Amino acid sequence: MTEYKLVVVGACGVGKSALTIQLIQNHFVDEYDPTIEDSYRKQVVIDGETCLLDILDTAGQEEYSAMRDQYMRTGEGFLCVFAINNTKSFEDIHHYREQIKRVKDSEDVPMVLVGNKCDLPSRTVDTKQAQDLARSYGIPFIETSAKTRQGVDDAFYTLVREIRKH
Ligand SMILES: Nc1nc2c(ncn2[C@@H]2O[C@H](COP(=O)(O)OP(=O)(O)O)[C@@H](O)[C@H]2O)c(=O)[nH]1
Ligand SMILES: *CCC(=O)Nc1ncc2c(n1)CCN(Cc1ccccc1)C2
Ligand SMILES: *CCC(=O)Nc1ncc2c(n1)CCN(Cc1ccccc1)C2
Ligand SMILES: [Mg+2]
Repeated sequence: MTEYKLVVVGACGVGKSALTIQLIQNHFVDEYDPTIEDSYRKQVVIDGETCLLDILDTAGQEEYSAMRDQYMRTGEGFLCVFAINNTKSFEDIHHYREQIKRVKDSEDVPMVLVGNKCDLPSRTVDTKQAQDLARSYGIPFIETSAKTRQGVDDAFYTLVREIRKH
């Protein structure tokens, strides 16, 4: 069956691990070692087609450039994650997008902009600002909460749809 290699990227603390564990195991984790970079496989049905999701949960810049270039080359689609209560994490998105584009040597890479922690009242990044950034990239924007599950399946399935559309 078709396998989609998905990579979750974004600043430390945005909720990459929490989103991944919520997608895979259907539980919210209050803590997951921020330094651990692991991959997980799940069989799912997306738009009536049974497929394998192979998801790499990235740890960040504190590892060999050869490791980061390897997963950016192998990865078919990227979840670019920021937290809605962290403007610095939103400002960082363009850095992740740029690095993926360089490695893949392509102006058209399947990606989804994800604004996580949408359950938190203290928003510092508006939906409008995020939608404008995603529109300029020609990619979807989805707000998620790894805590409540809101938008979690939608964000990963939208990225699979972008790969199928590619
Ligand atoms: N309220 C809330 N907390 C979250 C959410 N996602 C992650 N967290 C918390 O934010 C912290 C960092 O999340 P983590 O998955 O480790 O981020 P990572 O460094 O991107 O992997 C942890 O304490 C998580 O429980 C979310 O959607 N809502
Ligand atoms: C907040 C995110 C964070 O601190 N991430 C993080 N910190 C330290 C490390 C890593 N991520 C990734 C793994 N390295 C160890 C390593 C492994 C192989 C090659 C070089 C470095 C530490
Ligand atoms: C994860 C994001 C999330 O929980 N969003 C969200 N939760 C509850 C509400 C809304 N979004 C929007 C609509 N209402 C609140 C509201 C906002 C503006 C005007 C009227 C009502 C519930
Ligand atoms: Mg993590």
